[PDB]
Amino acid sequence: CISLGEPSSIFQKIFDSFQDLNGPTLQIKNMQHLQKFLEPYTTFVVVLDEMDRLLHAETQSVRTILELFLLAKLPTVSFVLIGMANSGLLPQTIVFQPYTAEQMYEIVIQKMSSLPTIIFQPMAIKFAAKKCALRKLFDVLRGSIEIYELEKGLNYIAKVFSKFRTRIAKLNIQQKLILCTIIQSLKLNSDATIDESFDHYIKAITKTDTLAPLQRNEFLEICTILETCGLVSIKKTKCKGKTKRFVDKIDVDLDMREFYDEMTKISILKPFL
Amino acid sequence: MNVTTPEVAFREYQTNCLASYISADPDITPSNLILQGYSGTGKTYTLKKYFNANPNLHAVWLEPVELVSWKPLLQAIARTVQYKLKTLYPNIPTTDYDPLQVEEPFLLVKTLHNIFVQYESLQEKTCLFLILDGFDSLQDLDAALFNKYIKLNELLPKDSKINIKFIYTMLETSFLQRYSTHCIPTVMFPRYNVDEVSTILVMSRCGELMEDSCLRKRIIEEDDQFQNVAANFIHLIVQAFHSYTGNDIFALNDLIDFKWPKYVSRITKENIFEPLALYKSAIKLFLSTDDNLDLSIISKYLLIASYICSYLEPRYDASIFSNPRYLQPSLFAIERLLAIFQAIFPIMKANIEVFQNLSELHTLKLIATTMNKNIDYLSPKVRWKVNVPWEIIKEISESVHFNISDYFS
Amino acid sequence: TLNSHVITFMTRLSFTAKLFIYALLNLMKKNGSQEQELGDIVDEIKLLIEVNGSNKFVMEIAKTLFQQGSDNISEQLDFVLNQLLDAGILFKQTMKNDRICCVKLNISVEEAKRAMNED
Amino acid sequence: DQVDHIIDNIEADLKAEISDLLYSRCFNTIFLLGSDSTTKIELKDESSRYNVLIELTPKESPNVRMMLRRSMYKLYSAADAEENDVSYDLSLVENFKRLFGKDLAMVFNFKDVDSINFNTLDNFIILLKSAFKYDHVKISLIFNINTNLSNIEKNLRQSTIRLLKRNYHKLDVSSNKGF
Amino acid sequence: YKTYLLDYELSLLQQSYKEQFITIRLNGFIHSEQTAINGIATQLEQQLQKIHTISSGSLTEVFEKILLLLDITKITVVFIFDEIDTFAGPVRQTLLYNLFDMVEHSRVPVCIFGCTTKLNILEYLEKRVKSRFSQRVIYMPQIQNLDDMVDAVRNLLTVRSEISPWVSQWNETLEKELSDPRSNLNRHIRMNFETFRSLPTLKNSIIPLVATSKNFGSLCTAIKSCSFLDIYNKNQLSNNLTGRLQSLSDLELAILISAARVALRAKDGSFNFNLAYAEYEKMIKAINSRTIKLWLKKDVKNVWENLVQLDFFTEKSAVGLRDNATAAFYASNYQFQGTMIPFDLRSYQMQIILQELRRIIPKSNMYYSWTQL
Amino acid sequence: FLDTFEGYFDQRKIVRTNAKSRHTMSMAPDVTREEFSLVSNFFNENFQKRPRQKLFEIQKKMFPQYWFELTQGFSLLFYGVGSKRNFLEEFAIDYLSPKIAYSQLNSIPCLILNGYNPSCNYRDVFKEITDLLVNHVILQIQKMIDFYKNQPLDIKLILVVHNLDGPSIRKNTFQTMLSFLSVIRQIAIVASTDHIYAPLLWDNMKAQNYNFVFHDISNFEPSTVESTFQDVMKSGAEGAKYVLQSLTVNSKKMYKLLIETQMQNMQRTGVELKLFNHLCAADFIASNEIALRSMLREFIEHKMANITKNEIIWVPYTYAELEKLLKTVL
Ligand SMILES: Nc1ncnc2c1ncn2[C@@H]1O[C@H](COP(=O)(O)OP(=O)(O)OP(=O)(O)O)[C@@H](O)[C@H]1O
Ligand SMILES: [Mg+2]
Ligand SMILES: [Mg+2]
Repeated sequence: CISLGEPSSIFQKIFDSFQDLNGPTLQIKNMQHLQKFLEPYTTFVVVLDEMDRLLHAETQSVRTILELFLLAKLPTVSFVLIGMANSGLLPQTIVFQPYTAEQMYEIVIQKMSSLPTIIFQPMAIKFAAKKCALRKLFDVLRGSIEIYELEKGLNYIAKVFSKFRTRIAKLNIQQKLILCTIIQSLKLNSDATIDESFDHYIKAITKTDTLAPLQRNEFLEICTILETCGLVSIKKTKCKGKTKRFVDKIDVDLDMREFYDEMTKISILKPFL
Repeated sequence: MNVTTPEVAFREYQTNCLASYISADPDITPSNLILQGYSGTGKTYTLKKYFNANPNLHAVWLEPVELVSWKPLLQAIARTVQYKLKTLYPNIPTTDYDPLQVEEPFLLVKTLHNIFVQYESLQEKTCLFLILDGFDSLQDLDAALFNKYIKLNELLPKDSKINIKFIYTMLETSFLQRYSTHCIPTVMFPRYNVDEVSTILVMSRCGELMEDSCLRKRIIEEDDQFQNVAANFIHLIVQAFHSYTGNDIFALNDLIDFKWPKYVSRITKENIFEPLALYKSAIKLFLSTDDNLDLSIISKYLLIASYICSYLEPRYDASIFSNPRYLQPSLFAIERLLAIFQAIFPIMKANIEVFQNLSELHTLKLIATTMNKNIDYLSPKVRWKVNVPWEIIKEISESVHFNISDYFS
Repeated sequence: TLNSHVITFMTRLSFTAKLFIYALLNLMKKNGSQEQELGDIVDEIKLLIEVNGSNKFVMEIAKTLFQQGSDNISEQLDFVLNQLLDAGILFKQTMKNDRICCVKLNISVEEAKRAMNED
Repeated sequence: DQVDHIIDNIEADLKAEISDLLYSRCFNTIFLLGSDSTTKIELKDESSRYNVLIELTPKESPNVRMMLRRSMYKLYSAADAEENDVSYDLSLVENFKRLFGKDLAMVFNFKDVDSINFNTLDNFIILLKSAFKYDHVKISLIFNINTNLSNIEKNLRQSTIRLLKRNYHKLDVSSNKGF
Repeated sequence: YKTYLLDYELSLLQQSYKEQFITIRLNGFIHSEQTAINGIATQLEQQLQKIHTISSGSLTEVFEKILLLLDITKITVVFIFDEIDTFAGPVRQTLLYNLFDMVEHSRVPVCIFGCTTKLNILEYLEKRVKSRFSQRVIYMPQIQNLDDMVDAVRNLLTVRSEISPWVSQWNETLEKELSDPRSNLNRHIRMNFETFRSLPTLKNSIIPLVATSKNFGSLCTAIKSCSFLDIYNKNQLSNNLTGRLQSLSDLELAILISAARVALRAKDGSFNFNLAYAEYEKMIKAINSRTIKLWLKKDVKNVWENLVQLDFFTEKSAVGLRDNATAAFYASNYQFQGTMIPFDLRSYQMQIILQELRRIIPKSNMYYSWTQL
Repeated sequence: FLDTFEGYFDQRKIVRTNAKSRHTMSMAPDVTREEFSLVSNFFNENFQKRPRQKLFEIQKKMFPQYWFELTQGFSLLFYGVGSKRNFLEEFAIDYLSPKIAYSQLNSIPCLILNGYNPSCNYRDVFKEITDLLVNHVILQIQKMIDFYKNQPLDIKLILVVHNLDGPSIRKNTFQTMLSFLSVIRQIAIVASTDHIYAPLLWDNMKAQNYNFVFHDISNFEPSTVESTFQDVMKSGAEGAKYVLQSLTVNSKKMYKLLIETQMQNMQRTGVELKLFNHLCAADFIASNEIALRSMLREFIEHKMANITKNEIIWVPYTYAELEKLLKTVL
């Protein structure tokens, strides 16, 4: 369904996949043009993958699915419909249970049964099967082979889950001072912008008289480092006061437990936290 | 600067400013020239006489008010330029281009570039004035429309024998102040006073009033004598309608034609030499402006109940039937209207006849709602409100002998 | 690259452009709303002129800002308004009225007061 | 049989009364008080003058641009069916004598004036006022008012009321005009 | 003086190196997002044929041929971009990303000279667009002291060529009035320095002053007394809010005064035709009691509509003129609430308060006593 | 007062705040979709089936009277209490079509219009009229009014519009399209109104062109056809069970601790932000502290744990049906 151009033209693709190329090619518009073709005929089996994308992004949205369901419900014809969605004439719903630790371990030995020698350990596949609970398990086992072949077991399965507090230690001492003032302005003012956060950072470092201040033009350079790493989210919203205009607001997405533990180990900053 | 400056009445400074910018040499001619001025200021009169006395200047007239949208404006520029250049030099074989292919502002530069390349066989540089009489009078007007025309000469090649010249005639003032930082030589046009308005109408209407068919047929039933008669009627009209019209030329020209046949028939053999007796005989033509030139019983009572529900709170309705008129009316419900309508009706259930008169009340735009196009009467969220003034609703209640002024006292 | 040309830009403006910035900052210290209308800036400019009108040193600028040194020109009530809008310093909402139109500042408030004190 | 003869007689006297006031530098405004826009107006066939009856509906008139484009399509189609593609704007009215050789007499019939927007109708009258400098084009507007003459005056500008008042006449023809 | 300096540099190089570079000009207001692709290919086929197709096909095939061309010596492709702030949209900068890629990675010498008005043009670019830029922002200088404007005017009116016998006499008259600070030319320069401080703005009055002179005697007289300069300043301020009040009659002034008292005493300043007629009717009966013809309600409708067109009564909560052409089309299809309601119930706003009307009205008028409240 | 205008101003008094009730849908018993249809179809075919069938036989005698009005140009418009779908299909086909075809000597085609469906456009309805009779839609009907006037009076097409009060028919674009077709003496118009504001749609200009004839036939029909077009059952009791079934084993343990903690005192405000992290210290389920955002953004998408920081969270769901959810997840 996703490999099409329009959701309403799904009846024409079925005609091209069933009718021979030597015969005349007819045009199908909707249900009235597709039901008459399956009247003289032969079991037509179709596999509509990802039927959730057939909706028009409630009355006009559920139109292609409701039309295809009515085509495979009336008698006098022979048309079955088997769809695979993603999580008195109703279809039989079957919920696919996810693979667990014991289910993912059997598929590994079954898929690699054609290989003569198995270089994998029985204790390494058991860890990757429970930590991933099928596409995620394939990327873990494939990453362990590329890592082992680039440097030249039980520890091979643990290196794939660790190579793919850390974002704070990768920054400088100057970037940590501005970051400490960003979360401080969001606590006593809730919604704050980039212009209001720059004024709170300047007045906070003047009472301590440590480090030289920075201009407003270079203030966005430090916030860009936190956005690329994944610590400060800058969006575009509006205001709530009398001057409800479009302005750039600043926000965060880190935990307060890890923030009050990394900067306290240097024992050089206290009022800035 | 070799040009002839015409003599315009009460436009000595405006005529001298046009000769300092508009010239036959592009080296001493600006690329932009705005002629700001309100209605009745003489913007078109001072421009037609300036181009008629000088036949060496080639100007192209264009009316943006006749194109509505901005899309036909780009097509009318390339169509009038090619047509003007065709009759100007018929001994030059050029290629005719389709003016309908100009749908984008970028396409106008490519169309104008394909025409100026075949006109390089001339000797001296010939200007091309594109007068845009009424630029701000366009319908779909925006703040980014004027910015695309003031930079058209930059994209044009400098080594061209024909250079375009844009002339804008604005009307309002705030539209001109939005582009004051571009440094454009604007020629303002102030409104005339009580001494210049009457003098203009005299030198423009005396040639058609004394030779009319009505005045020539009155002297035979009952040229210096007819001039003072027509001049006295123009002066008497302006002095009697100076407050009703103000200083507009169109507002005073319509009142002259509306009272000219009524003033000629009131002239006899004695009122030709005595202007004192002529003014007293036609006193009904100067004291007023003479302006300009069956409802059902259920329909009359429905507008009365709708005026109460739209100008009174529904929380105190259980104490009367059981200045807010100076503001906008409020919206009510259908069931709230039928309750008051049934109480004020003289000695009736709500049948199809009541809903028939209510549906027709909305067709004549007598009652407003919440939706204009494609309205749903069965929707429970769409409310109804009145749409008639107080003076209209007063004469309706007086015909049915209903006291409508006591409900708001 | 790290320098800011916004500070030195307001210090080289004319007296009419510098008066509009000084009048906008004074209205923010009285109400504190960050949204002054266009009608309040005009009333605040005339209020600062009539402070010392009896002195001969202040009346020399009133004849130019309101009459341009001419007796025929009446007392006036657009060049410096649209200049700061295209420079990314001043903002103006889309309104057809010239009295209730709110005016907001795009640049910072700390760097704007330093240019007024340098004159 | 007698009712059908009366209905056919209503449109007979209505077509004669309208034509008597339509042909016997201003607009020929004719107010039809009490008309539901259900009468077929038939114009005469005078020599050396082509008459075109343009009917405008409130549904087919969403804006000003669509009002002039629809009026020019019926004019070029009626003139070509009697006896080269041109634009649908005011240029066709000016170049009407150079492309046909006969005079122009446009008769606009505004169907349902109470159901149309007054902000769009006001701009259409001013746009058609520039066709008076052609010395061969005459425009006659016909309005089918269904309410009162006082309600259609407050919704127009001062430049529209004074312009149409140069040659405006009343023609009340309701369903029970005088019983 | 942004485009003037760029045009002088292109003309200086064309007088010696006219076969080594081309001229590719671009605009931000005329060229849009889709029209900017066709504008580059159009200006390339006309410049290559002049030194010694590209713009053929659809829009996709045009952009494909441009990247295959830009990305004994070469030919410098000088790019002149005007109003670059319009192309620096915060949604996507496709043209700004491809233009900057033709400088670092590409071997063809491409000189891009952007011209914008925003002072903070570095923040308008994206993270990847600003990375390919050399951060070369040359700010244009302004007029600082007063001597900078005097030398600019002197250099614009001095004839350094022997083309007229009156050249030697004109240079002595211009130098005499400029060197003396008590002259009339130095007064107009100092007045424009503290009010406008713009050279093209002051040049709008010197051009008609010289063209209006009939002979050499009239040119030296107008340049010494500056009589024509005072007339030009009065015309520029004749159609504003002050000059429009003097062109009104007695009824047009009484309506604006009575309507100003209603919005002043109100809370939000809302008023209509019914509220303005009540104040005007109470003023006529109060003056005659201590003969002004009282006009009926059917005659003030023409005066009310005349003041709206003269920019005096603005609609309440009305946008007016839109910015771009996108918002102008959506506003025309939507019917506002002010068009359905009658004219006597339309909420309007005053463009001038009563405090400003008392200053632009002399004491000789009889309507001065009703402007204090 | 209850009746007349006095009853309107008396039943709309200013109710006090303390006098109002706070009863919601929590105390009401919850029902599913399978049991909702089994009981509805049983009560519509057995409860008062004899009085409904006896009343329908009485209105069946009015069949020749309804045909006598359509032959004179009077359009029919039925109304009353209940739906008239079974009364129109049984008369305009099993009586109107055989009588017309046997009085003007195949049967007469009848175009059934579904006015209850909101997807009833005005371009698809007119396409079937032209193909069976042989704004461009309004201009096409005006050309057929004067053309059919000279034609003899012979009914050729029957228009059986069902439900003249839906959202599609109440539009002004579709109303005028059907009134112009009702003026034709060769087309029969049979409509049926259900809303109480039916005469408010048509005015004086529309009533003369429609020529409708009212006929009250209150049969008290439950309306089973038009009831399947709206959301009658209308935060998801059965929908929340399918979400936890598709999740992993560790994902179900995170929601089990939140329900037991919230349903412990329904007067506990809920589970605080740091309170959920304390449950992980006694049961190894999550990883650390920064991994809380990975599971909080997924539960809020399925509408199961609303936030309400005064971080105290609270889902708008009572404990009447929440106790049964613990047995399924166990
Ligand atoms: N100074 C004048 N002397 C004589 N007649 C004048 C003068 N000024 C204007 N008129 C006359 O006024 C008439 C109407 O004015 P006109 O419409 O030309 O003015 P405008 O300011 O250009 O108009 P608009 O604002 O509508 O474009 C013209 O026909 C012209 O003859
Ligand atoms: Mg004009
Ligand atoms: Mg420039």
